[PDB]
This record gives sequence, structure tokens and C-alpha cells, in this order.
Amino acid sequence: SLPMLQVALDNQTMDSAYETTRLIAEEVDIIEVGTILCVGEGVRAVRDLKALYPHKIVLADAKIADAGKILSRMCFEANADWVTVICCADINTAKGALDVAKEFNGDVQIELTGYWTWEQAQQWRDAGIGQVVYHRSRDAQAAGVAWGEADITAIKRLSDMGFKVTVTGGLALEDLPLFKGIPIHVFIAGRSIRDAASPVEAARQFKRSIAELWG
Amino acid sequence: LPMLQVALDNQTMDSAYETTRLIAEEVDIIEVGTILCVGEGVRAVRDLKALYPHKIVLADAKIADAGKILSRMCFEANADWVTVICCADINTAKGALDVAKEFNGDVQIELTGYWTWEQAQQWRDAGIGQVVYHRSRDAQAAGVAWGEADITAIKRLSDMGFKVTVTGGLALEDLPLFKGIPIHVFIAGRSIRDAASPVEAARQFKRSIAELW
Ligand SMILES: [Mg+2]
Ligand SMILES: [Mg+2]
Repeated sequence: SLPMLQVALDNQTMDSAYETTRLIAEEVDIIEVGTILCVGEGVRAVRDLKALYPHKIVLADAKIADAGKILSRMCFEANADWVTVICCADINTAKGALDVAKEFNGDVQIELTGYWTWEQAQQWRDAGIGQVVYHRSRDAQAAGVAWGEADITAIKRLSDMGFKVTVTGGLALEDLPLFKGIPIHVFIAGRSIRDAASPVEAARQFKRSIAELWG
Repeated sequence: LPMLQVALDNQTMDSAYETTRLIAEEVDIIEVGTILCVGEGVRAVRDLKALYPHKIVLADAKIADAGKILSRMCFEANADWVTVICCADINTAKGALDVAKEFNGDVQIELTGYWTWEQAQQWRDAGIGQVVYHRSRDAQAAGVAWGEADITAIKRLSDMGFKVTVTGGLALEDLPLFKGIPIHVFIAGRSIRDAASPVEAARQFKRSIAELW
């Protein structure tokens, strides 16, 4: 099943985000309230986006580090479908977010933007976490860290463990072939869509490439 | 003396103000807790600094990536300090620190959940001078207590050159566990906000710190 496309709204205000969504809401599968937007506007961003686009999956990229129940409930009460929990969070923080998520028929992803270990990954699975976001840090990318062999190995291993894997971190259209033959769940594009000359055509290019590579 | 910080882990500004209107003058540091950062966004920082410009305002954003961008948003909103979560990429902590210096502020590494002594050395080499030794709320709720392993780890961090903040469901009675250590800040959230008398709770903390240090 083709990788889906997620747009990251890493905008500081709602109006900046809407300049993107008004173009591409019907060209992507998942609308993400990026961490930058969650911090810029708060959880109203999730509520307002879901109200605009109630037929789409809305993801609140809160990167919950602690207070799993309280922070997940705030996002779900704002009508989020999915929320993120950062990989270094205490295991009880993940479980607590998942418990709330289940009350709302939502889901939790673990955000792999840190150091983390294979034992922790097993803990996530036993806890009933079914999604991870394999994430090349924005700041690592800026310090010259490219997608490499080790990333492919790890993604495959996470998939083999039974996670649906999302891939993200400065993805460009030309990076998609690196991942061919792996059952990627979702590719996230932020800058490569929002900042394109034509965000609509950028999203359509990602979709065509995906349909070729995984078709 | 160790400073006293109140954590505003509220979902709305008006809820936070129920606490600050009682105790803003009784503490040294007013923290915009992560919960308030998510509830209201960075306006919480701007509003609270405008109200209490003579106090240190900490934005507990627990930055995980996009260090330069998220730190700048907090500092543009007049934060004094910001937190970066311990599993962030080292370039995230450096990014946030570089921005902090532009604004004459500072970064704290939030030690919630998993981290390593190797990473602690990395932070130090990066120029990070503050950490928050944090017993996770969810760990506390699963029965994790403070213990001697926590004291040993705090001393170790202190010896490495970090100014250490101590937090995680701290009660007045917990203060003597840390005697002898040059603790930079003690945070109280629930034990001040939710006390029968928040003013007495804050003054009792300050009194005990003055006794012990
Ligand atoms: Mg994101
Ligand atoms: Mg806090």
C-alpha cells in the first residue's frame, strides 16, 4: 500500500499555515500541526484545522515528553486524530498518551528525533504503540547530516518489528528513491511543499513519484 | 541560596493568573510550564513577562528539534530561559544556545526520561550551563520515588559544572535530601499551586531553603 503524504505546518501563526492549507489540503493525506505551530498558537491550531478539514487526518506534533495523559487529552479534546510522543519520554508517558488516544479513537506515534535504543523500541511495541516517525533532525540536516545506509537499516528493522514507519526531515523529491522497496507508511514534507513556487505542483510531484516507486 | 521557581502547568492564562496573583512576589522564577506552552502558545511567555518583568521567566518548551526557530520564538516573546529536552540532537541544543546568547538568555537541558553521561559531557562541551534534574510526573505516578541514586546523579552533574535545577513533585519535606549540594533552583508546581495556602507554601519553601543553605 502506497506511502501516504503528510504536510507539516511548521508555521508560527495560523494565517501563515492557511496560506499553505488553502492550496494543498486536498492534495495531501495528513495535515500536521507542526511543533512550531503548536508552540506559536497553542492547541487552538488543532481545533481550527480540524474544523476546516474534518474529513482529513489531523496530527498534533506535540512531541510529548512527560505528562502524557494531560497533554494528549488537551490535543484530543481539540479534535486531533494522532499525537506524537518523543522517544526519550518515560514509558509511562507513552502508555498514558495511548490510553487517552484510545478513548478518542485516535493514535500515538513515537517521534524518533533523539538518541534511542532497540530495547526502548521493544518497550513501545509491548505497550501497543504501532507507529514511529523516523526523523532526521532539522538541525542535524543543517550541520550536513545526509540520509544514509544506517537510516535504511534502522527503518527496515523498525518496520520488521511491526511499526508503521513515517519518514521525515528535509525530504526532497529526489530522496524518495532511497526508500524504494520498504513499506513506508507516510512521507512528511514541510519546506519542500510550503516553500515551493507552486505548493500544489510540489505535492502532486511527490504523489506521482510515490505512485511510480511503490506502484 | 537555591532560588524558588513556580511551575505554571495550567491550560489557560486565566488559570495561571489564579496562582500568580497570589505568589508572583514570593518566588524568583515564573515558569510557563509545557502544558501552558501547548495550551496558549508563546503568548503565555509574552504576557507573563509583561506582568512580572522583574522576575526570571522560563519557557518550558522542551525543545526537541528546530532549536534556533523555537528558541527564537520564545526569546522574541521575552523569555529569559528556555528548555531543550535531553534527547534532542546536539545541534538542537547548540542552535538554541546560540539564539539565547543573542537575547542574553540561557538554555536548560531538561533531563526527563532517558539520557546518558556521554550526552551530559557533550552539553558541557557545547557551553550548556544548566540542567533540570527531573523526576518524570508519569514515573512518579507509577510509584517512582526520589532516592540516593538521584542524589548521586545530581552531585555528579554539579561536579561537571552544571547549575542544577531539582523538580518532580517536590514537597517541602523533600528539601533535606539535597542538603550540601549547591542546587541552583528548586521547582514547585503542584505543592504551591494546589496548596490550601499558596502563599504559605511558597514562604515555607523559602524559609526551609534559607535554613538549609
Ligand atoms: Mg513535525
Ligand atoms: Mg515544567
